[PDB]
Amino acid sequence: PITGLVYDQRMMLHHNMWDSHHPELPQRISRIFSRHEELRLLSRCHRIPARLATEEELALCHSSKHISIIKSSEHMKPRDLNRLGDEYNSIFISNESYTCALLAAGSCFNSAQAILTGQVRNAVAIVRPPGHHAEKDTACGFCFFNTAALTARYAQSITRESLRVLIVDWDVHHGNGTQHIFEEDDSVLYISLHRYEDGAFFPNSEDANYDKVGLGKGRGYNVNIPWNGGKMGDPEYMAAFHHLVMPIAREFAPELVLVSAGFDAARGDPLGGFQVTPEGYAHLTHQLMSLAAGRVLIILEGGYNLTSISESMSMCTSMLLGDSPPSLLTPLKTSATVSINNVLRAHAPFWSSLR
Ligand SMILES: O=C(/C=C/C#Cc1cccc(NS(=O)(=O)c2ccccc2)c1)NO
Ligand SMILES: [K+]
Ligand SMILES: [K+]
Ligand SMILES: [Zn+2]
Repeated sequence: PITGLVYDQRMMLHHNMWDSHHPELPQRISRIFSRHEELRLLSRCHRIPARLATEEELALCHSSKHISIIKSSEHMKPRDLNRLGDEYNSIFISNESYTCALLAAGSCFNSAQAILTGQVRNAVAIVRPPGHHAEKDTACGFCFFNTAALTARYAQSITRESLRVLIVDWDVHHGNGTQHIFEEDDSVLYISLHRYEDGAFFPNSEDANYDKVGLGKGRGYNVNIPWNGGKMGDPEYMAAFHHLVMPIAREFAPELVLVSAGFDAARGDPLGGFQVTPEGYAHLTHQLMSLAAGRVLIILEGGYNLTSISESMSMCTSMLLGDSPPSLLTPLKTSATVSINNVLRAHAPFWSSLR
């Protein structure tokens, strides 16, 4: 039918009390929402309500210890908040943090439900804190709970356990948590494009490399597309979709598509250093829309240039609403060609469409 949108101002309450210029800013989501309104995209959408995730829903991917620890931060005074934050890789916590993480997850569940119950065809979730770095047992890189991973499981819980869910993660950073959660799982195809730099780029693990293809029955169902050697843009991203993402995805025949949609590969992003354009993101989205009968949920992850993320995510919602793709390239950077050839060599034994 239509396009769903979920957004809740309360998720702005998560904040960094010791550094109010930390790039994971509250107004990330409010700038995005504002922009959807200015471009008249908001009123074309069906407003999906936000909700808290339950602790039972969190246990779909996370350990009870981790849930309890993060939940306990709710009552901590600043000294202990800071102490708990420092126990993870790149985490700040405020008393509202846990609530905001629950809201982000819950928001996505409701959206996935609207899709799967046929209330909407596709949807956007303007949410924070992000999630794809979060592991089963720990918080990481601004992420408390793995929103995307939880949503895949939630979708499976209201349809069937083996429901084919594709997760495309085009945030500039590798989704270590998402990869790990489904690494042995053939029901969830994880595809991530990320800056790698041989382990120099956050989160600095060889897990992000192209030769990590999955374990056990999940072998082949984890696809890393690692970038090395500086700036990449629309041509590199269109190529990777063309040669890898779409052919593998079609072959997987997903019943639902989740996008971990960080916009930190955007032109202008201070952490990403890439130059994917709003138009670029629109085309990526428009391609994914051809999958799973159009059942596509776009979930905000990273992205720290307020204008860039506002422009890029708006363009994605434009495509979900069915607007025509904007016009678009250039020869690939040589290392991007190597990256793609590497992935192709690594996944050709698992996907006939690559042969
Ligand atoms: O988007 C993401 C996460 C991005 C990140 C990061 C990171 C990790 C370690 C060090 C720094 N240094 S900093 O300048 O970006 C900085 C960061 C935060 C506060 C102050 C300075 C950044 N995942 O999808
Ligand atoms: K990624
Ligand atoms: K997998
Ligand atoms: Zn990121």
